[PDB]
Amino acid sequence: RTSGAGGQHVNRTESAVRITHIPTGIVTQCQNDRSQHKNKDQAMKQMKAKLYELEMQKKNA
Amino acid sequence: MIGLVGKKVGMTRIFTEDGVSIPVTVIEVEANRVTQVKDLANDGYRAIQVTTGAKKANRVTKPEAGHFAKAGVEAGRGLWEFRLAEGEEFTVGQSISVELFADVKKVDVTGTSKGKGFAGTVKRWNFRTQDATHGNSLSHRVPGSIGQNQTPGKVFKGKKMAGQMGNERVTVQSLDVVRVDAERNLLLVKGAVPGATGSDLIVKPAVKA
Amino acid sequence: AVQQNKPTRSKRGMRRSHDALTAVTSLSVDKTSGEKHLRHHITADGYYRGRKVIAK
Amino acid sequence: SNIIKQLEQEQMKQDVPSFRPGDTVEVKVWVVEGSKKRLQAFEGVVIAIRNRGLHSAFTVRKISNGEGVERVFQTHSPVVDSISVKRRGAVRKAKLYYLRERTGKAARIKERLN
Amino acid sequence: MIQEQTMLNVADNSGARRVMCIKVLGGSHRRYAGVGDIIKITIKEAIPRGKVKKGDVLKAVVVRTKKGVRRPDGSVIRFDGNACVLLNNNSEQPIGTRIFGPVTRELRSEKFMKIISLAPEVL
Amino acid sequence: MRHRKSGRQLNRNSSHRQAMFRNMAGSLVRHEIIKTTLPKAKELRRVVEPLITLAKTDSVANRRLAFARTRDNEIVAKLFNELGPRFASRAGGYTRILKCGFRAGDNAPMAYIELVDR
Amino acid sequence: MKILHSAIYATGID
RNA sequence: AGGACCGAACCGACUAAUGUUGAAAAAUUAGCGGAUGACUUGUGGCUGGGGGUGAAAGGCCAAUCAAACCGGGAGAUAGCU
RNA sequence: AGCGUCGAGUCGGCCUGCGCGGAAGAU
RNA sequence: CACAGGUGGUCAGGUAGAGAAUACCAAGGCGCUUGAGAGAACUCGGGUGAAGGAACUAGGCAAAAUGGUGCCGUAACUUC
RNA sequence: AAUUCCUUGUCGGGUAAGUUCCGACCUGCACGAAUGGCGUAAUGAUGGCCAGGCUGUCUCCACCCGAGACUCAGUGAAAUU
RNA sequence: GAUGUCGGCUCAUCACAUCCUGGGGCUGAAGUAGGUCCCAAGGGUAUGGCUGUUCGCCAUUUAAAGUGGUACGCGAGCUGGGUUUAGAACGUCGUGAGACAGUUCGGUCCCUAUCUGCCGUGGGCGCUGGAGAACUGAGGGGGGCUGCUCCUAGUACGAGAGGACCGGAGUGGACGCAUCACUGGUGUUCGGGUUGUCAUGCCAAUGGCACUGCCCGGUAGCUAAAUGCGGAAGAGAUAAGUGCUGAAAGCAUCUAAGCACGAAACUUGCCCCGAGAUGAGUUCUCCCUGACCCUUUAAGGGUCCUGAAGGAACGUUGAAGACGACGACGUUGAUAGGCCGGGUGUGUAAGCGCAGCGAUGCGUUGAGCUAACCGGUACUAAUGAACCGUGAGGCUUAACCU
Ligand SMILES: [K+]
Ligand SMILES: [K+]
Ligand SMILES: [K+]
Ligand SMILES: [K+]
Ligand SMILES: [K+]
Ligand SMILES: [K+]
Ligand SMILES: [K+]
Ligand SMILES: [K+]
Ligand SMILES: [Mg+2]
Ligand SMILES: [Mg+2]
Ligand SMILES: [Mg+2]
Ligand SMILES: [Mg+2]
Ligand SMILES: [Mg+2]
Ligand SMILES: [Mg+2]
Ligand SMILES: [Mg+2]
Ligand SMILES: [Mg+2]
Ligand SMILES: [Mg+2]
Ligand SMILES: [Mg+2]
Ligand SMILES: [Mg+2]
Ligand SMILES: [Mg+2]
Ligand SMILES: [Mg+2]
Ligand SMILES: [Mg+2]
Ligand SMILES: [Mg+2]
Ligand SMILES: [Mg+2]
Ligand SMILES: [Mg+2]
Ligand SMILES: [Mg+2]
Ligand SMILES: [Mg+2]
Ligand SMILES: [Mg+2]
Ligand SMILES: [Mg+2]
Ligand SMILES: [Mg+2]
Ligand SMILES: [Mg+2]
Ligand SMILES: [Mg+2]
Ligand SMILES: [Mg+2]
Ligand SMILES: [Mg+2]
Ligand SMILES: [Mg+2]
Ligand SMILES: [Mg+2]
Ligand SMILES: [Mg+2]
Ligand SMILES: [Mg+2]
Ligand SMILES: [Mg+2]
Ligand SMILES: [Mg+2]
Ligand SMILES: [Mg+2]
Ligand SMILES: [Mg+2]
Ligand SMILES: [Mg+2]
Ligand SMILES: [Mg+2]
Ligand SMILES: [Mg+2]
Ligand SMILES: [Mg+2]
Ligand SMILES: [Mg+2]
Ligand SMILES: [Mg+2]
Ligand SMILES: [Mg+2]
Ligand SMILES: [Mg+2]
Ligand SMILES: [Mg+2]
Ligand SMILES: [Mg+2]
Ligand SMILES: [Mg+2]
Ligand SMILES: [Mg+2]
Ligand SMILES: [Mg+2]
Ligand SMILES: [Mg+2]
Ligand SMILES: [Mg+2]
Ligand SMILES: [Mg+2]
Ligand SMILES: [Mg+2]
Ligand SMILES: [Mg+2]
Ligand SMILES: [Mg+2]
Ligand SMILES: [Mg+2]
Ligand SMILES: [Mg+2]
Ligand SMILES: [Mg+2]
Ligand SMILES: [Mg+2]
Ligand SMILES: [Mg+2]
Ligand SMILES: [Mg+2]
Ligand SMILES: [Mg+2]
Ligand SMILES: [Mg+2]
Ligand SMILES: [Mg+2]
Ligand SMILES: [Mg+2]
Ligand SMILES: [Mg+2]
Repeated sequence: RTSGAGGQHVNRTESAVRITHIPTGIVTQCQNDRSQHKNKDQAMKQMKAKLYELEMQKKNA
Repeated sequence: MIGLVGKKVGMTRIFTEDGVSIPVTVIEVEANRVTQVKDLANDGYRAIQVTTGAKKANRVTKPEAGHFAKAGVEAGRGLWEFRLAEGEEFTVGQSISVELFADVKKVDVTGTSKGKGFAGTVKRWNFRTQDATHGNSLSHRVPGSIGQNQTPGKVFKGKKMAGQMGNERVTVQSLDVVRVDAERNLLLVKGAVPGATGSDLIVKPAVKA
Repeated sequence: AVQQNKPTRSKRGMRRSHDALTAVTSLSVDKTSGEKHLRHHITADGYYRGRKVIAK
Repeated sequence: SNIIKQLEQEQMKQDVPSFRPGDTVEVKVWVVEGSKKRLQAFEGVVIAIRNRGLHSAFTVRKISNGEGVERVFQTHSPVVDSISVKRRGAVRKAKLYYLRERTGKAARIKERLN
Repeated sequence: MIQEQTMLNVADNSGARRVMCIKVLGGSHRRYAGVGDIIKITIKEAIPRGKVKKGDVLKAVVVRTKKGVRRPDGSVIRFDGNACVLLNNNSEQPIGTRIFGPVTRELRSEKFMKIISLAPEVL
Repeated sequence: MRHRKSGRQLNRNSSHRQAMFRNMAGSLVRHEIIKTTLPKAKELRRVVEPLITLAKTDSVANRRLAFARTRDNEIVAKLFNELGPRFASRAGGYTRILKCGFRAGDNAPMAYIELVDR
Repeated sequence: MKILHSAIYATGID
């Protein structure tokens, strides 16, 4: 359920998503949009960006 | 096999030489007199009917007096039956004493539990009481919800509700035989047995031991 | 809670089938006065089992 | 009634000394520690007595190693071996539960001389 | 009869002075722990210089309770306070080297023979 | 549950019952016969008859005990001078209860309670 | 809780 | 001396419980705030409806207030039930 | 096929009718 | 409504008490217009409670707890 | 922050464990100087957090005292259909 | 012309796509510990910190802390923290009234149950003469959980470290049923201390009220935290799986003919209800062995006489109970009350005497009082009676006896 901007109302939908990378353990969650598919897409972009940062930090060592 | 009918006298303690205190129940098992022996031909099953105690002559009805007259025994306070195991035979008028339990190690005691009357759900089924504060309104020991909004839209059979508690047949199994006093017609068993003082108890050899 | 349909006179009579009174089976007769009275109760004149228990 | 009376009176000790609440008594008990069997002493003030024939019991309070310990002895239990009244106390109650909140000069009990 | 949130006093020179029970170990939905039962404790008060410090999660064994223990003859031994001895979280052995106050025979086990030996009195 | 219990509440508290029975005991001793409800008469037997056993022996301590339980010197004087000697030989059954029907205002079972020697 | 007219609470779906 | 302090009468109404076809169309019980002041109260008088009054809540104006009540226009109008 | 022997069929592919498994849900 | 509501002034006994508080009484008035039984669940108003002591809960809600006089003694801060 | 969406921002304190609280940072979606800014002793039936004592709030309920509920006699409704 | 929502509490019920326990195949399965798949729903399946939270993170447990349906189960069962009714403020938008899937403080939760359903408990009739008991068992319900330690055995296995299968004992957690012998709670019906006031003329001694005035103990009963017991063993038929013999198909093959195994699942075994089981069952015992008259002349009606066994009613009552019901008694009687004795609890009553100026102390004295307890007692109340309930119990066909 969308805890932010709608977590108060009696009727709550499973629009909020949380994508957790199984190997690394990095958690990512999006609740901005009312559609779970759009929230999944946004979380996918953020999680992939974080993984991009991980490889960059490996180079930055 | 078969058992005996006795009376609940009370509870006491037995001190052993090693300091262990054993809570025991005193059961008065006097002579049980056989009134009728049933066979597979006339009755279809093998059992014996026994009586114990004494009853007033002015209160023993004529049909009961005739039944005891045919048996040849004196009238008792009731009639009970015990199923006969294979290779076990008794005769009408034979008297069975508490010595039957001389070699019996564990017994099962059957009696009528003390009647609690109409009891609530909390007492009868160990239901949890609701909140006594925080705004509760007239609902402290109430049962609560008893079904669903629909499907089935009804209350299932066997729902745990309030009603009569106690005054029913209760059996306690595997009670150790502390002592068999043949001289005093006593049976001492470890633990507590259902019922109050003076109630009629049925003691049989243990089946699960 | 209230009814959804009007109960009938048939159901009303069935409910009242257990509301009938029971008359006294018999009345004891005193051995001295001869008056009728409830058993284990003194008579109107004040006699119980052949003795004037209360003086008027 | 009579049956239980006989069964209980045939197990009661006949060497029980007479003691009253407030009397300092010493009780010998069988430890049965391991294989050996020895007697351990427990001396303290009697604070409560329950007289129920065979089911009689008495409570003794003792300050041991800075800690207050209360022990309830069954009078006719075989584990209890001997009771000795070392001192007699002067009290006006059958129960002395007010001694549980007093220590030192406030827990002293006057001796019953006569 | 020690449940969660129950405050106990230490009976050893481990440095603590007051501890609180946070979990009664030994099964599921277990409610109370008597004399001789291992519990999970936290340290609330401690001496300025000791082996343990405030806010440490350890294990302990109860040695004294106000509810008391019951003997086979029906006797009961009741203390005036709830006391426990701190134990190492892994080896489950006493941390201190001294035991203060009497203990009971319920601790006469192979696991707590050290506590029995160090105890002043065993009643 | 009231297993093995004695005592009728009679829709009253302890103070009202004690005051009512004390008044009823004094009335019964004074008149030697009174009419009251059957449940009250059955409970009155357990408070008046013990007051006549205490009156069988005359002493200052017994007189003060009776006064503490009745609070009427006339009743105490009658108990220790007349009812005492009258029931000295008799033991136990000092009173008799006779049912006398039902009351008019309410269907209350009534009865007469008196003294056996009357 | 708002009490509507006819003394009935306003427990409607909004 | 004090829009001072604690606390009765007196004036209010912060919490909980009961009641909510109520004892009561707003109360009872246990607590609660002020209690010499911008206090409280008796009697009489004045301000009238797009008006009054309001230490201001759209609050109150006879159990009725984002425009009181009564009679009239009036059988307003209703593509709605 | 079985272990030269052996002593009558055997080897699969195609088209077809009816069947089997794939087949787990809440009074 | 023979309605646990509202309604201004005047009088002001004894004991204990600072007191018109409070407890018990005096003069005076009253027992409140259905009663009698029994002593189930459950509801309401209360009393007590082993061991633990907020672990309950949105929240110490509600309960529990403190409570007078005299004396000693009393911190940060302060517009003193 | 009575203002911060991201956000349970990051660090520190408190707790065994703290989306609440306190002290900081400044990246202020979207503070800001009489629709006042920042502090402030005292005060508040004001909001949030913590501690001691206290306890049936709870682990987990048990018993008792009364008023109903139950039975008897008299009187005698209501929603709804 | 109204189907009240999130979360919490109480109470649940079903499904298996199984979290644990249970049985197996493969393993990159040495053992221990795992991975995957198959069968299996009998039982069980955490407490706290944060937050209104579901969820989530964290701390500490557990054999495990399953996944879902049931109006996202359950407000005529409770709550009202969130869901912005009406008040107020902040940021932001607008000139403004006002408004934000923003934030913050505050903010009335009704219903006496008619029918179905469910939990208990009765009345009527039936079961074919009536009555009193004891049973059989068609059917139904309850229960089914598991940890740890020890022995086998430091054995099998393993280079070592480590470390078993099978089998057998003990002791716990949770749950459930009983019971008051013990330890405790309660115990406004028992005893005592004490404050204020009033009263019994007064001292003394008592009683009323003040929450039982405040307390301190405590009988019986009830009761848990207290102590006894339980989950089973065994049997039958099987699931996955494992096989023997054996062709179709000279081989092979667990299967097509046959045979043997195989699990907390099923049926029993354990406990309880149970002949309205209208298919109304069985066994034992007890009671009734008159006459006459009409008729629409048959499973007919009526009159006189008779009234059995038993039941009902009434009273005393119960560790039975809302009312019914159930149990024990009713004078040939211990059913209840009282009385006697004892026990229990409380703690040395009143009066009197002595010492002290007095408060007060001491002696008589472990005194007095003592509820529900125990053993006895006919002193009181359970009255003779009366009422209901009848007079040998249908037809047909068989089998015997006569
Ligand atoms: K005030
Ligand atoms: K106008
Ligand atoms: K802002
Ligand atoms: K300023
Ligand atoms: K305020
Ligand atoms: K299952
Ligand atoms: K008791
Ligand atoms: K004296
Ligand atoms: Mg009963
Ligand atoms: Mg609860
Ligand atoms: Mg309400
Ligand atoms: Mg309530
Ligand atoms: Mg509902
Ligand atoms: Mg009726
Ligand atoms: Mg009785
Ligand atoms: Mg009444
Ligand atoms: Mg009083
Ligand atoms: Mg002022
Ligand atoms: Mg106002
Ligand atoms: Mg008030
Ligand atoms: Mg003030
Ligand atoms: Mg003031
Ligand atoms: Mg407004
Ligand atoms: Mg108005
Ligand atoms: Mg207008
Ligand atoms: Mg016109
Ligand atoms: Mg019109
Ligand atoms: Mg197919
Ligand atoms: Mg009136
Ligand atoms: Mg009035
Ligand atoms: Mg006034
Ligand atoms: Mg006053
Ligand atoms: Mg008065
Ligand atoms: Mg009651
Ligand atoms: Mg209550
Ligand atoms: Mg209280
Ligand atoms: Mg407590
Ligand atoms: Mg306590
Ligand atoms: Mg505390
Ligand atoms: Mg909490
Ligand atoms: Mg919680
Ligand atoms: Mg409060
Ligand atoms: Mg209070
Ligand atoms: Mg932090
Ligand atoms: Mg601004
Ligand atoms: Mg400002
Ligand atoms: Mg009536
Ligand atoms: Mg409609
Ligand atoms: Mg499956
Ligand atoms: Mg099944
Ligand atoms: Mg099974
Ligand atoms: Mg906290
Ligand atoms: Mg729902
Ligand atoms: Mg669900
Ligand atoms: Mg809800
Ligand atoms: Mg409601
Ligand atoms: Mg709210
Ligand atoms: Mg507004
Ligand atoms: Mg219906
Ligand atoms: Mg079952
Ligand atoms: Mg007990
Ligand atoms: Mg007893
Ligand atoms: Mg006690
Ligand atoms: Mg008393
Ligand atoms: Mg005096
Ligand atoms: Mg008075
Ligand atoms: Mg007491
Ligand atoms: Mg072959
Ligand atoms: Mg083969
Ligand atoms: Mg008697
Ligand atoms: Mg006295
Ligand atoms: Mg005595």
